[PDB]
Amino acid sequence: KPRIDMHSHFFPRISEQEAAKFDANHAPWLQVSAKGDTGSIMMGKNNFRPVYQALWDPAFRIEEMDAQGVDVQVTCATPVMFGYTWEANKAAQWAERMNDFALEFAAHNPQRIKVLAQVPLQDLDLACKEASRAVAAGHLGIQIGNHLGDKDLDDATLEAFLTHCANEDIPILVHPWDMMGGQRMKKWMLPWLVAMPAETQLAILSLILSGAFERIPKSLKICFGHGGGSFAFLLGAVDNAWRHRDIVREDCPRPPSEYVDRFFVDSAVFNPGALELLVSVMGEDRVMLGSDYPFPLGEQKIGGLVLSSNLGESAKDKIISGNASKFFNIN
Amino acid sequence: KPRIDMHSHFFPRISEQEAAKFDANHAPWLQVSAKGDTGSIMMGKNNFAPVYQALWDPAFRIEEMDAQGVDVQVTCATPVMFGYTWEANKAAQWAERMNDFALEFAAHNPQRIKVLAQVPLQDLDLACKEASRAVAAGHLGIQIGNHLGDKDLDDATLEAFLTHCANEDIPILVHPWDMMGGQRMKKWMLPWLVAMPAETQLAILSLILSGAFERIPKSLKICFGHGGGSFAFLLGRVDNAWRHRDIVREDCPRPPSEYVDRFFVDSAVFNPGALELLVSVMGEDRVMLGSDYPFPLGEQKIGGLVLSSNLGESAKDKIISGNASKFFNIN
Ligand SMILES: [Mg+2]
Ligand SMILES: [Zn+2]
Ligand SMILES: [Zn+2]
Repeated sequence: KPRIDMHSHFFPRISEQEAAKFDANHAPWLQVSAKGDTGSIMMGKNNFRPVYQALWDPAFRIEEMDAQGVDVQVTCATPVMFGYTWEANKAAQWAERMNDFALEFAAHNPQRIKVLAQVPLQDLDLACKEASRAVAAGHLGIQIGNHLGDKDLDDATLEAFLTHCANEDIPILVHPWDMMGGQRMKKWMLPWLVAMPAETQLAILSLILSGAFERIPKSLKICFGHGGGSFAFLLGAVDNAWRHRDIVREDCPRPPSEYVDRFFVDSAVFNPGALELLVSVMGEDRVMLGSDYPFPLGEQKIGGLVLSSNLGESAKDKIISGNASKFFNIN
Repeated sequence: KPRIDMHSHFFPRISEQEAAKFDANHAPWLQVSAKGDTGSIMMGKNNFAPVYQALWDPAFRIEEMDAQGVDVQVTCATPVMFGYTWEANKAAQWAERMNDFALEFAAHNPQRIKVLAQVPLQDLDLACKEASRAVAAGHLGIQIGNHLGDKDLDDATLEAFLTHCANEDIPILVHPWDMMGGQRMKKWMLPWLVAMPAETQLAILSLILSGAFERIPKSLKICFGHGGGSFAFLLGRVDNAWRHRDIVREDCPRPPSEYVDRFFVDSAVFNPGALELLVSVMGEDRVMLGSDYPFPLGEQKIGGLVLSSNLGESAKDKIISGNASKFFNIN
């Protein structure tokens, strides 16, 4: 009966000089403060984001998992580490380094800390090879971003990557990143509050409305971060549009709502009413507890929303433990 | 029991020659064949959008307004005719003609057909003037886009406009508009399924998080089309960000969910569970029935979702009739 948190991030102890070998301007590295409890992710000499010790220190993180009652945590790259815009070979070298750091991180306690790998998604062949290598080395799966430039998950290269993972039984976490919006939402974390949930919805609907689920084998295990964004709530509008407009029907032979049996979401929706709607749509078997630890906005009391919701008790057990154990093959 | 549909659209019987004298390539106009059961919207010479014989032709619309149960319908400009792109004075002239066209459309039966006006929002002074003129001419309020051609949608200019309307007791309908994802979302009406609900959420949160509601008189009567987009579902996440991040509180002194009393939304969410959540969040007094008639993706059975819901009887009557009666002053 382990409590499993399946959505968390880490960041490796990369030096500025090491990151500079890759890209002096866009390779992230970690600056740690003099007393070592806090620090910053950096890009070149630029500050990118304030972080604290649990992000990079596995001993310290374990102490916090104990205090939250978390038995097993699955953790993966912070998305700034993805490097999807880099030259493909350099990005492949980088993913392999990051993936080794991840394994070093988990080696502190591989029974309680599990890792997912990143891949150089901009090159299909290298991405597939790294997926297979990383999992063979001990990763439980892969986390990828939800798009590559103007390429959404319906794109043939991404669908091909997902098919490779399906065929090799490699679970996938899709994480929103590099949000759309452009110039008009700089303040008040609007990209996180508006663009992020729409990115995730868009990734899900791209697979659905392109007919990708008809082509990708049922063995694919794929989870979308952050509750599937606004997917669950806007699904009604999607089924209606499918029903009453031909161009929505063109590549998708069944009503969109039925494809919920082909994917998973985590539970980070920050409201009991929202979570009850999510589970209504997805089913209790397809929602997994995820917290976004250890980021500032990443659930204070992990599992707290799920326990306080009016969901049935067996649903609560599935979401907290059952579904993730099966999805990531955690014994 | 009355039945008021406050979300619908019309397009005037403009000719090719009239539109050309504004802009022969950018001023939309209506082409009806010979047998007047079909018709089509043109942008110049090219075809913009095929269209139903109810968008124009009020007599037909009344027949369809009797077919369901719609006693009164509020109708307003198709977004195509906004001209927010155009030069200010030419847009001022254009909104004038469109608004007069509107009254002439409602002239068929002013008791059952009410109109809202459009304004030249790219110029504050001209916008206020047309808002005032159009209302004194019989318009029940104003429809604006959440946006402005291809624009950044939060500033003091439009805050200025909202205050004018509140002090003149002119109701406002905010209507989602030209999408954000640029070169993405080319297929399956993804712009309407993803970007539009996100645009509406963005309009709402930009008001809230800018602290605009702290300086706009409480007399403001404002409503957001299509359920407020994904606002209701994602409000948990927005409250979480406000509570845990300094930059989200910079200009907004109360939690964001506190401001639901400063605005209204329509009920167009096409799903029972989504409607219940929307109602839980906004209150029975702040949701109004709207159908998006006569567009293909409008509600098939106008009011069907609300009526077949498990909401209170008082709730059903406010949503279906009471709230709009008060909002638009309709008897
Ligand atoms: Mg392309
Ligand atoms: Zn995350
Ligand atoms: Zn509309």
